[PDB]
Amino acid sequence: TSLFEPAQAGDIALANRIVMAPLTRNRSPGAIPNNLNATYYEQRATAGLIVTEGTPISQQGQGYADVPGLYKREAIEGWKKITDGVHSAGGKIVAQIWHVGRISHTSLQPHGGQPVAPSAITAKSKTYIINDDGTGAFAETSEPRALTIDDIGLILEDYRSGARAALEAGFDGVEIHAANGYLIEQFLKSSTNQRTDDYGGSIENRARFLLEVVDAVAEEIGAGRTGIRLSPVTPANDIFEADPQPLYNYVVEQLGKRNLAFIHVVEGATGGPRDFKQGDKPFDYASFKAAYRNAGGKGLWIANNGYDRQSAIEAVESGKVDAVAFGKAFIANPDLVRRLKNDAPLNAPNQPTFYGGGAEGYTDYPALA
Ligand SMILES: Cc1cc2nc3c(=O)[nH]c(=O)nc-3n(C[C@H](O)[C@H](O)[C@H](O)COP(=O)(O)O)c2cc1C
Ligand SMILES: C=C(C(=O)O)c1ccccc1
Repeated sequence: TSLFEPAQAGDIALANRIVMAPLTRNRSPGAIPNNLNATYYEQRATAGLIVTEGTPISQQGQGYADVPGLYKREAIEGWKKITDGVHSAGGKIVAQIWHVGRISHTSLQPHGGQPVAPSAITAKSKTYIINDDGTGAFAETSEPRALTIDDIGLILEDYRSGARAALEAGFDGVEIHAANGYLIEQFLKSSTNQRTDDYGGSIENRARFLLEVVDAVAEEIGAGRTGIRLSPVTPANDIFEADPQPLYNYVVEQLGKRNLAFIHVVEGATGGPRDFKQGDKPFDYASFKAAYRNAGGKGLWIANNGYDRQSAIEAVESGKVDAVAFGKAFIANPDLVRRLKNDAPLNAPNQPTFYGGGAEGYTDYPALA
């Protein structure tokens, strides 16, 4: 199998195995995608699959300013322009449907409320907010409140409506954001979950919310249009788990039963070392993948974090992964697919323009002649 040949992720046909990883860029004021956002995604539509920037299912699920959501009619319309443009260029795109949990600020929440989380443990994290006068500012994340059972039910309904909104906006499917210390991970990992009900304690209880989200989304749009992103060891957003292997092997054993389109795995610390660990034992990614396959899992296995041309080619041809998602390289190389096919040089990403601002460092990276 070649990185450059087509693949199938559930119901979604991919023209190649080069995936655009989800990338928050904070360029959608009012939580509504705009015409500049459409240019940005259309420039990258030769990707076998685009995963959008995280897109919240609700205002409660927002944690950063100027992030596009799926909870306004105007936002659905803005996304429809994007998916139509990507499709006209021959591409495929899934929405990364998001709930940040405790990684938020009161100024972003409905009613000025506390962010919600499995347990009321404040993150040592920072976010991007807008003041009353319209000025932007960095802020420490706010003190969260612990979710009630009824609150959890309401969030599940928000995942249902968000998945439905994604289909209405023309997406080929969704990627459930269950990575990088956000709400689902807060339930999964030990440092954030001190609950004493059916959603805390045991591995089965800590995985319960994740699997309820998956089953809610899959029932709404079809398991063949549902994928999920996982990040077993990442330290993102102040989260810690000492024993990820039994936890995550259990999670994917259960996901292997659900006929999902794809599993997207961050290998290591997100944006940092691939060999990162938090606990005493290194994580075994082969054992993790085998737990999924041995349970019947047939989703496309998409790997991320620190790949380059040679390692991506080797990982697919060896059968370790089915596809490779690139993040920073897609920021800087709209025609990454052609550059990799031809072994052409890549543009370097400009970190200062990753977040916020306008076209500079967003739509003005050049393609090849
Ligand atoms: C600017 C930026 C924004 C990101 N936004 C998201 C996001 O919205 N969702 C997500 O799951 N990961 C997000 N990530 C992580 C990337 O998807 C990816 O895992 C990371 O960049 C490592 O891959 P790479 O080595 O190919 O860059 C972001 C990373 C960067 C650099
Ligand atoms: C959605 C993100 C993630 O998953 O880490 C994110 C958010 C803000 C900046 C970078 C990344």
